[PDB]
Amino acid sequence: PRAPRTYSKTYSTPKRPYESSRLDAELKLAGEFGLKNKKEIYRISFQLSKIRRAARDLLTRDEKDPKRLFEGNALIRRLVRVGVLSEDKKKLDYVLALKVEDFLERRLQTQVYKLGLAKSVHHA
Amino acid sequence: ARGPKKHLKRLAAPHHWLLDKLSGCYAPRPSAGPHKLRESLPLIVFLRNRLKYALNGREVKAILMQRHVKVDGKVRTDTTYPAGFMDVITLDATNENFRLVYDVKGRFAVHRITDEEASYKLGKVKKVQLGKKGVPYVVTHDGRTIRYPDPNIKVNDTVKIDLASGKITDFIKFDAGKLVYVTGGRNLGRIGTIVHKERHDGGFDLVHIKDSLDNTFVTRLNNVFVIGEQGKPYISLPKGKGIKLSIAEERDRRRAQQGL
Amino acid sequence: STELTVQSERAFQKQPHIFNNPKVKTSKRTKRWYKNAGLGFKTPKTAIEGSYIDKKCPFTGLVSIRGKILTGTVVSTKMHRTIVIRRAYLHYIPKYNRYEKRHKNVPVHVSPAFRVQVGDIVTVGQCRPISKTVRFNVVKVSAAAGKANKQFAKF
Amino acid sequence: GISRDSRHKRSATGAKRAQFRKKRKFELGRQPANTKIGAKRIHSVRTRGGNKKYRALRIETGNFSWASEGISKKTRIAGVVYHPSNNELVRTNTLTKAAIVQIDATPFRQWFEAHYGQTLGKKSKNAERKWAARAASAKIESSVESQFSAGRLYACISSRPGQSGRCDGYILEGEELAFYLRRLTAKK
RNA sequence: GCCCGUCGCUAGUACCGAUUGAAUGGCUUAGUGAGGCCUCAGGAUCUGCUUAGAGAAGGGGGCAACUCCAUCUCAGAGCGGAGAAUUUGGACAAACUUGGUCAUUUAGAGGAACUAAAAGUCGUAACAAGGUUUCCGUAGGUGAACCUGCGGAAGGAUCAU
RNA sequence: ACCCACUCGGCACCUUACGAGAAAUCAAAGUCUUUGGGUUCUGGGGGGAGUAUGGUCGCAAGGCUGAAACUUAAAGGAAUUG
RNA sequence: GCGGUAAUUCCAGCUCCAAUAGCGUAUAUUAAAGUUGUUGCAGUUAAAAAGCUCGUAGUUGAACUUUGGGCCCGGUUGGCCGGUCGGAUUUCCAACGGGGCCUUUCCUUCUGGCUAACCUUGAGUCCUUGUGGCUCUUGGCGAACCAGGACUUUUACUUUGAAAAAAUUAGAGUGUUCAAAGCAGGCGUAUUGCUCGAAUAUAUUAGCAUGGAAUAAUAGAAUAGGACG
RNA sequence: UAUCUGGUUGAUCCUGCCAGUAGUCAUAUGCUUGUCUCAAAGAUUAAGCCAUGCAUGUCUAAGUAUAAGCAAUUUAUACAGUGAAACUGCGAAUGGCUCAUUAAAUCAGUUAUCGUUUAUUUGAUAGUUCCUUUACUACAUGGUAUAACUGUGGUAAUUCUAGAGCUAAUACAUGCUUAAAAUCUCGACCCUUUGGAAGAGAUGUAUUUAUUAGAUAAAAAAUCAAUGUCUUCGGACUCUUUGAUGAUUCAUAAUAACUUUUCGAAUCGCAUGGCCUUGUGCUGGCGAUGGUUCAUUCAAAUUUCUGCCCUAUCAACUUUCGAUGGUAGGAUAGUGGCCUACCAUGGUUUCAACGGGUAACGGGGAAUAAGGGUUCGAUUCCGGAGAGGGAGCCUGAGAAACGGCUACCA
RNA sequence: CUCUUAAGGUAGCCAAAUGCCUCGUCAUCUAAUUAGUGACGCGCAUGAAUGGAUUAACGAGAUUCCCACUGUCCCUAUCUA
Ligand SMILES: [Mg+2]
Ligand SMILES: [Mg+2]
Ligand SMILES: [Mg+2]
Ligand SMILES: [Mg+2]
Ligand SMILES: [Mg+2]
Ligand SMILES: [Mg+2]
Ligand SMILES: [Mg+2]
Ligand SMILES: [Mg+2]
Ligand SMILES: [Mg+2]
Ligand SMILES: [Mg+2]
Ligand SMILES: [Mg+2]
Ligand SMILES: [Mg+2]
Ligand SMILES: [Mg+2]
Ligand SMILES: [Mg+2]
Ligand SMILES: [Mg+2]
Ligand SMILES: [Mg+2]
Ligand SMILES: [Mg+2]
Ligand SMILES: [Mg+2]
Ligand SMILES: [Mg+2]
Ligand SMILES: [Mg+2]
Ligand SMILES: [Mg+2]
Ligand SMILES: [Mg+2]
Ligand SMILES: [Mg+2]
Ligand SMILES: [Mg+2]
Ligand SMILES: [Mg+2]
Ligand SMILES: [Mg+2]
Ligand SMILES: [Mg+2]
Ligand SMILES: [Mg+2]
Ligand SMILES: [Mg+2]
Ligand SMILES: [Mg+2]
Ligand SMILES: [Mg+2]
Ligand SMILES: [Mg+2]
Ligand SMILES: [Mg+2]
Ligand SMILES: [Mg+2]
Ligand SMILES: [Mg+2]
Ligand SMILES: [Mg+2]
Ligand SMILES: [Mg+2]
Ligand SMILES: [Mg+2]
Ligand SMILES: [Mg+2]
Ligand SMILES: [Mg+2]
Ligand SMILES: [Mg+2]
Ligand SMILES: [Mg+2]
Ligand SMILES: [Mg+2]
Ligand SMILES: [Mg+2]
Ligand SMILES: [Mg+2]
Ligand SMILES: [Mg+2]
Ligand SMILES: [Mg+2]
Ligand SMILES: [Mg+2]
Ligand SMILES: [Mg+2]
Ligand SMILES: [Mg+2]
Ligand SMILES: [Mg+2]
Ligand SMILES: [Mg+2]
Ligand SMILES: [Mg+2]
Ligand SMILES: [Mg+2]
Ligand SMILES: [Mg+2]
Ligand SMILES: [Mg+2]
Ligand SMILES: [Mg+2]
Ligand SMILES: [Mg+2]
Ligand SMILES: [Mg+2]
Ligand SMILES: [Mg+2]
Ligand SMILES: [Mg+2]
Repeated sequence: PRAPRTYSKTYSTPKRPYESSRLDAELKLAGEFGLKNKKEIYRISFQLSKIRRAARDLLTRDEKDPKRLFEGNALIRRLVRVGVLSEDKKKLDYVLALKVEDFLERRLQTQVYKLGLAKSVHHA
Repeated sequence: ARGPKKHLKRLAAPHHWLLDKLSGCYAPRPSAGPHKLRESLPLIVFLRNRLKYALNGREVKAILMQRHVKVDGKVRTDTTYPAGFMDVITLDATNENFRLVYDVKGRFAVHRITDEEASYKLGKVKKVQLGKKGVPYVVTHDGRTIRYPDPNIKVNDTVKIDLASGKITDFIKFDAGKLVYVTGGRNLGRIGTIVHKERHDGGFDLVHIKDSLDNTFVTRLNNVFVIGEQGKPYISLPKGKGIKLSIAEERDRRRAQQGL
Repeated sequence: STELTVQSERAFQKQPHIFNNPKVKTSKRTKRWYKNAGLGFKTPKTAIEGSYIDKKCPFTGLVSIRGKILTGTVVSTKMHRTIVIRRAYLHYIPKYNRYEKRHKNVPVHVSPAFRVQVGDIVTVGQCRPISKTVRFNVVKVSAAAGKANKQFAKF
Repeated sequence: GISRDSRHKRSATGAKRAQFRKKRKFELGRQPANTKIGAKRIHSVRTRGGNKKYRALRIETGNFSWASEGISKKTRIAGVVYHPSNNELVRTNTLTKAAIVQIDATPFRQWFEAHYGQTLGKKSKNAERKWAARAASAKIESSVESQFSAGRLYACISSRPGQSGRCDGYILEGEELAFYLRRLTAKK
């Protein structure tokens, strides 16, 4: 008799488990941005896939629809506020086109390295 | 279930109390009272969650037993006394007067009123009959039964009451074009000057509304509370005057205030 | 039903509390009582004219009509002062996005004010529990005879 | 004990219905008063909500009202002579509602002969005015007057004695008295 | 080359089956029937109201006559209440005995399938016109595949006088 | 009676393939991922097995309705080369 | 499918891969499965059309009954302009919708209450050479619904809306140090308060309320026992 | 977030299943295990069985204190502080747990009570109680009979209790009371008319029965039986009052009676003051517990419409010993075949009744991500059911209660 | 394969009222069964109108078990004519 403490999972897992091309491109990200898991890449692709999903569902509506405008601008403005979405391409047909490295780019892992201060993604 | 239930669980409490999910297991169960369970606000919720005048519920019991808080004139020592629409919450200390009146989103508001306005209340007559000894009476939405009222006073009218003596001072009838507070439904807390009433003999008269922004909506006649004239209420309305801006409108307002 | 000699029971039939003083020589011979059911349902003249004594009548009796008003076609008139109607309706199966014919039979009291026969569409109104199964009362007939007068002999 | 539920009792389809929920107190029944005549004895029963019901058993006098005459008297109850529900109530002289009983008729005689001054069957100053301002309204009835000789009048029970502890009713008159008369003699 | 059946060994599963076989669960006849409740009775004792006496008190107010309200104390008598054990008749009705029914299981001599199964023994049924073209239905017969009668099909070994 | 032209409705055959099919082939087996005219019936890997059991029909023989446990990685179709 | 003496499958050493505070296995279920097929299967020969025909229940079922033309009112986007110190409305223009009219045209219906709109007009006119414009009472709009009487062929579908618990889901705001969460919090004179919140959506069958009148049913006037007054 | 791959062949294209693959608010188990936050957890099988401890008790200025209890200060020689025991009052019908039964049941949405009970909270609500109505009824307040306690006891044994002796109330059981006025019945008389009268009783609320009022669809008249107000004595009666609902025999009121007569304060706490004819007269402040009726609130019980998994190797089912309906009654808080009596022959079904199964509590929901679906929900909220199995019942507003009783079975 | 016949016992059926061995073996019924029944069958010596197998109904027919019932018994007693 307590309100159930809600939870959720932050990662997804690829279906084909041994796709060698996919494994290659994953290590590159882990090696570039200094990750330790494939889950650290799985998480971002999971977050990115839901973001696209809202965008997909919104585009099928009619332009300047109440829900589409309200929730669409929020999604655009949020991605902008953290620095993942470019200032010019700011109308959600590009958030559909967003890729993984854009999210990886904003981690305190990378800004700490990009702005000197570590001279190495792993020193970061 | 062999008997009346005497415990209210959280997540089962009415949502318009705005009680957090965790931090406990139960909500205050409103006592038997003038207002229904699911449309009241117990004194503990008001003195602790609304006003922040107490941290624990144990302090609410300490404040109340000292006659500090008074309801509609009388003292009301009950911890979970069910207080509801149109009531008056007075503090002798703090010199503060409140009246329970709804938000625009469907919640009771912290509405501060004058010292003298807090001396009278409104009440919707829910039924009028001929009582024993030939004495006709009216009964208001908060249990009050007033004997010997005006004959023209019919059901669904509203009534201004003395709160100091029990009697009625003035009434308002239920005609087209009268200020209405919507109490119930997803239009709870709107205020819109009656347009038209759908009759429907057998059940659930509809009542069309039109606020001061040329917007229209309908609610069941039971959820309509007449509160005066076009632009001329009979109680001080809360800020925003129940106009229900859109989500896009409210986002603009809250973000139109952006400079420190 | 009730057909011919209303006084056909062990107990004397009478309307409750509708007193007729014998000392006062009257011409109507029985002070009779009736009410208007409501909702614009005409209280038929046969209920006012006739001299039946049904206490479950919605026009002369001590029941009230409130709640659901339903219609349906008459499918059995074999019970005394009560019938059974078949209300039909199509029920929607979403998975197939189509419908199926379903039906329910409703047992309903019928005042001898009305003269019903199988086939007639009838309007019924919900009242208190009348019997073990009857929860509706016949209140208006929408058919007449289902083209019975147009089924005569040779021309 | 007795249960008034419909949870037993095959459905309209005739189907057998399984037992769900042991018997409750609020669906209860109780036993009949089977109230007989004479030597008053009433027992109060404590009913739901604390309200009492007064179960009569052996009542002897009730309050019976002459309908067309505008009065009521408390008379002895002679016996039961006709019951539409069950003949055994008559054989046992059992008092229930809608029973046809016989009553004292002497309190109804005393009132009439004083009110009209006409002495059913076969001097003061104001009393002469009263009796004269009256009848022309005392042509009571053929088959209601011809019961006073025997000293007993037919009256129907309108109270529920097992519930209230009263055995009240009204003298039989007119069409209704004709009905039970026809029954009373054709089977005698 | 492929390949069919009887027959023989090992293991497994399911079946039929004397035992009028066994077990669990749900209903239920008939008989027996606890207890509480209702009800007819009952009176261990324990008092009410009413009727009168004997011995005293208190006064509506008198010179003798006159006279009310409360309360205490014993011979004795008229018309109601409480209420124990007990007890009549009831409805409700657990449960016991003996049966029936439904559902779910279930042992068994022995009987007879199938599989594992590939192979072993006897044959050559089938696939080439498979050496008697094959197959279907039906009927009878034979260690075994199978044979034969009658009527079909070509999925034939013939789209053709 | 025969000949010629037409037109309905027959049993078929010839050539094409726009089209269809795994193919053999098919004016339906076509007008289906550009997937909807109406409607009936059956099938869902191979054995086990049309067996067991119950029901029902029958004089019989048998008919109709008709499982499972277990076993198994194939069985099968059309075509191609040998 | 490997193993019967050089084993890319076993037992190990070495090295290597995958996921990683986690990883295997068993059982179930979902996806893959258009191998249950409404969307969406297959049935000549691969598994599958009853030997044949009748036939009730069931499902299904030809076409046709106010179309076409005319006028008016006012809405929401989008243009060419910006009047103004990002956003604004007129006139010009399209474009797509809604309401109401007259064309032989029930709108259920009479009896008053009411009138919002003009066939009105009573004067003229702020003012661009005037039908651009509305305040404005004395003959003359019904439907815009009150309430009282008198009655009504039946339905399916679709529209909108009321009635509607919270947690859950989708989703807004908010930097729990992040995040899962939470419903907080954010500002100051941080020495005697200021203040934003605690949204929105789905809620689908049925029932209720309302707009629609295509599609698909139903009922009507044939022994006239018809229809209006 | 719309993907397939391995395995039939000498090769080939199919059909087709097997295998792989990923997820699981999905259980287990193996190996391994450092930090933060978060936190399910004897459901599955056995609603099988249970040692022991605990989980229901509760006091205000304000019902009852002679503890032979403590405390003494402090106005207190009836009491007065604090307070064991005990009485009284209230609560124990909530909560918590489990998912056994249960398939038109439960349950969900949607209805109904003009078909009922409702402690409580809140708001209203009570001048009537007596008696043939001057030698009068306790109202300055009527009755005992009990616990605790004191003492005498029984039993191996318990939240066992017996005999004897005391004493309380907001326990129990009784029983007074208050204005005015009107309307009704009787009627002593007097006098004859057109008649009208001194004063005797009745009349709180509740209960039971009967009668009646509670109009309204728009307007007028003659007459009968009664009998109302005002006479300018042929006569007129002019103004005459009406509540709610779609709807009632509704609310409410009136009449004649009825009742082992419901209620109408014999209660408590703080203050103690006005006002004279000085009676310790007569008055009087605040709020506590109560109390009948109505309302309100917390509820409850029934209840309309529609919607459940598999099953025909279940096709007819239902009335034995109610199945479907009618009349009357009984019983219930109330509707109703709920039960009884009488009468009738009905009620359901291929649009699947009835029966069987469920390793079935229903729902909010959960898992799986093109869509359409598939599968699951014992379990944090809602509803229901239960307390070893049945049945019965006491108390009470509320229980067919089980941390209540009684009986049978285990 | 071999001897040999007119032919060399087929379908059935069985320790059967037919089996010596025999109180056959297995199961069942019982505390215990030369009994009963169901099975098995190289059956001394079953077997087809010398008719074989099956069989509802019927039987003062032979046999076995069960229920009810009982002085048959334990274990005897008593009365009448
Ligand atoms: Mg509370
Ligand atoms: Mg009948
Ligand atoms: Mg046996
Ligand atoms: Mg009885
Ligand atoms: Mg087999
Ligand atoms: Mg084989
Ligand atoms: Mg060969
Ligand atoms: Mg061969
Ligand atoms: Mg051959
Ligand atoms: Mg070709
Ligand atoms: Mg070696
Ligand atoms: Mg080697
Ligand atoms: Mg090696
Ligand atoms: Mg994994
Ligand atoms: Mg579709
Ligand atoms: Mg397929
Ligand atoms: Mg073939
Ligand atoms: Mg085939
Ligand atoms: Mg064919
Ligand atoms: Mg057929
Ligand atoms: Mg058509
Ligand atoms: Mg909707
Ligand atoms: Mg292979
Ligand atoms: Mg190969
Ligand atoms: Mg080769
Ligand atoms: Mg698989
Ligand atoms: Mg659990
Ligand atoms: Mg368990
Ligand atoms: Mg087990
Ligand atoms: Mg205690
Ligand atoms: Mg003391
Ligand atoms: Mg509970
Ligand atoms: Mg006593
Ligand atoms: Mg009225
Ligand atoms: Mg004083
Ligand atoms: Mg059939
Ligand atoms: Mg009946
Ligand atoms: Mg019958
Ligand atoms: Mg079916
Ligand atoms: Mg279960
Ligand atoms: Mg389920
Ligand atoms: Mg599937
Ligand atoms: Mg559940
Ligand atoms: Mg379970
Ligand atoms: Mg219970
Ligand atoms: Mg247990
Ligand atoms: Mg119990
Ligand atoms: Mg317990
Ligand atoms: Mg309990
Ligand atoms: Mg032979
Ligand atoms: Mg043989
Ligand atoms: Mg033998
Ligand atoms: Mg023998
Ligand atoms: Mg023997
Ligand atoms: Mg033997
Ligand atoms: Mg034998
Ligand atoms: Mg031998
Ligand atoms: Mg022989
Ligand atoms: Mg025999
Ligand atoms: Mg014979
Ligand atoms: Mg024998």
